[PDB]
Amino acid sequence: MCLKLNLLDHVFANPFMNAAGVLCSTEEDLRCMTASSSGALVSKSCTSAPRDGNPEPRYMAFPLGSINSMGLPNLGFDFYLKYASDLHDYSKKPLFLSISGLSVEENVAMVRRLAPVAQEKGVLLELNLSCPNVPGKPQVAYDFEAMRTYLQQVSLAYGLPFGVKMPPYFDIAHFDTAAAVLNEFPLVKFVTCVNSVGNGLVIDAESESVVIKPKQGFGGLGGKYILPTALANVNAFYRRCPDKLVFGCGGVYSGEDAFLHILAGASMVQVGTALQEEGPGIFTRLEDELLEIMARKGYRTLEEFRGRVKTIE
Amino acid sequence: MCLKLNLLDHVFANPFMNAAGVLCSTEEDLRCMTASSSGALVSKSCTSAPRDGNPEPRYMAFPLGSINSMGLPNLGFDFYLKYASDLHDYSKKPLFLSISGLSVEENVAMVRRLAPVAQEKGVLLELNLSCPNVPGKPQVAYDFEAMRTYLQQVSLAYGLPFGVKMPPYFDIAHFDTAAAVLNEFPLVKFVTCVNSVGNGLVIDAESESVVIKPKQGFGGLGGKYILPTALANVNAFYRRCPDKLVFGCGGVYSGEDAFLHILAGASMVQVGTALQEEGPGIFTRLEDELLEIMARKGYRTLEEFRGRVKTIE
Ligand SMILES: Cc1cc2nc3c(=O)[nH]c(=O)nc-3n(C[C@H](O)[C@H](O)[C@H](O)COP(=O)(O)O)c2cc1C
Ligand SMILES: Cc1cc2nc3c(=O)[nH]c(=O)nc-3n(C[C@H](O)[C@H](O)[C@H](O)COP(=O)(O)O)c2cc1C
Ligand SMILES: O=C(O)c1[nH]c(=O)[nH]c(=O)c1CCc1cccc(Cl)c1
Ligand SMILES: O=C(O)c1[nH]c(=O)[nH]c(=O)c1CCc1cccc(Cl)c1
Repeated sequence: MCLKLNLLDHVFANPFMNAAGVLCSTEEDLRCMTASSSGALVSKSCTSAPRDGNPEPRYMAFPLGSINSMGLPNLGFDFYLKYASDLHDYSKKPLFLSISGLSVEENVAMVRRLAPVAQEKGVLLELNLSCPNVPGKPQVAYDFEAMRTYLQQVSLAYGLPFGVKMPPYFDIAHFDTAAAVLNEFPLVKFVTCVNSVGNGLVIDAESESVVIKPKQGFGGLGGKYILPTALANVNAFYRRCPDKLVFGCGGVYSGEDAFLHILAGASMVQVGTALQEEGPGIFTRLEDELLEIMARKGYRTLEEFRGRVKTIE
Repeated sequence: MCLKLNLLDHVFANPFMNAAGVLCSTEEDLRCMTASSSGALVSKSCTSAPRDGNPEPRYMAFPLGSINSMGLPNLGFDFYLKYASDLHDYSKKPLFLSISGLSVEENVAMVRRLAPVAQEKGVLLELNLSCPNVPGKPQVAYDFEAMRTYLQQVSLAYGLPFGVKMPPYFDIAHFDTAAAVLNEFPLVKFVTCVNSVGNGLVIDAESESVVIKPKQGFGGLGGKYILPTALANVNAFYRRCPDKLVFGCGGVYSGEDAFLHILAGASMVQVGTALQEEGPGIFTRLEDELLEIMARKGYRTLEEFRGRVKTIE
């Protein structure tokens, strides 16, 4: 019994990977994720130029999850591209590269350069549709016309199958509109649901203070807080995008959590907060625990139950 | 050292009250809330006509919170207006009446008839804007033009101070726009943040099934899941609406949780899920717990620390 699967013309030993931004910023990080038992890895969302990010403290974790306002610190696109083209050992597992330019033109410039490497080496693109706040306009994935422009421009520039990292939605009309946008683009072959739940606020009762420095303490939430939100977004897009894969992210700490994401529709399962907190050991645990639940249920494959969450009649 | 507040021309023994929908649908429920140690109570959001609501199961609770798609079951406006006009004992505590018409005209019809009772008896209106409008459009408060129309029409029809119940927002642009809309309406004297986090999905691993019947298992989340989201919305509206009160709702299980809401800016503090699960005894516990945190810190009144959350550097 093994968890190997095939997606996007690649073979995966198991459905687990890191979530973008966690354990994936530096060469050291990417080597550590490669050496882990994860089925794949994704690089830190990048910009054309390197970024320092926001002042520290910018990430904190707690028993129920995490809050962050990192500010997109990254080593820049040239580094990640080099890692993809020269350094990654593809014999060990697939690599996804996350891009998050601050305008459409920046995304286009990056993807034009990634394309040949994607062709030659098989690196996969995850386009992050979330960015630092600009006063006066919403995040791109929350502005449907902007989203359509980004996907039109990236599709043209890139020309090859890619995926999109989505923020959570909370309204059924929004799910319908967003999915319809995504389904206009045949090159969008996977959708990753979800990014952090935006602009939460954690306060420490003893100090009477917020816990992160940027944005007056406001930052995205991950971990246990967000599992039902994540499951709902996975399932909503799984139902609406039958010609795409859905990758689940949010609130995975256990094989059971992964099992729920898969039941909701997830093909790959990404781990953020829990990986940040436990380290890359977590992947062997998650695999063991998912296999144990499959065995207790009599499931031999992921396909037997992916998307098969039951509704009440 | 005391929990007393004086706001909206009423006196409150303490800041605690039920959240709309919990322990407030029937005369029995309102009598129970009145007999409790809470500082106030709110009646179940109503429509002009009585509603049975959605099929059961439609609420479920778990260690980290709750999910619901109740479908607005209620006894109809005339019953809650009779309770306000004829049955409530205002010498025990203040009463809020929540309305949640399914169109602007239904809201207008109710408020026109509420107004004389509000003027004579002092019942306070909470208008629910985290509510459906046209199916396939977002809920009212996620549609800023609709929201503006509702507030214009209700301000004209009612002509007295009222408050609004808001869904959570997740994007700074939304906080900015929503607050700006609210600030167009001088009669909006309080803003209650937040309603449930919309369209989550809880799945039970053993049965491989969603846990509520309506909407294929999708429903609004309350409880421990949503505290940091609640705190963020309280503080965001507190900062942006300096001429209004903010009432906090979401994730209150303890005096400490309430202290965080108040630090964020809350005047009143509403209790949903935890009240549903524990019952009205919770209010003595929350009062004792909040008084003990105040004693330890040397605070004598709520105003000493309301809105006084600290930011970093
Ligand atoms: C420290 C930190 C940095 C992150 N950076 C990014 C990023 O660069 N790109 C991205 O798509 N998401 C990023 N995220 C979001 C995560 O990929 C993931 O969507 C989110 O944390 C929810 O998953 P979780 O509940 O497992 O943490 C970041 C998350 C954290 C905690
Ligand atoms: C069973 C149930 C019914 C509710 N009905 C309403 C309602 O009629 N009107 C409304 O404004 N909010 C309603 N809500 C939302 C709550 O008032 C509250 O905003 C939400 O549950 C978050 O608070 P909590 O974390 O304390 O549960 C309901 C919540 C629950 C759990
Ligand atoms: O680097 C980040 O702060 C980050 N954190 C996340 O949880 N998700 C992300 O996608 C990112 C990068 C993009 C981004 C999104 C929103 C705010 C900021 Cl400061 C940065
Ligand atoms: O009665 C409800 O489902 C409900 N539940 C909540 O958590 N908050 C609410 O504001 C309400 C009432 C509004 C509402 C929400 C969803 C469907 C319908 Cl028909 C009406």
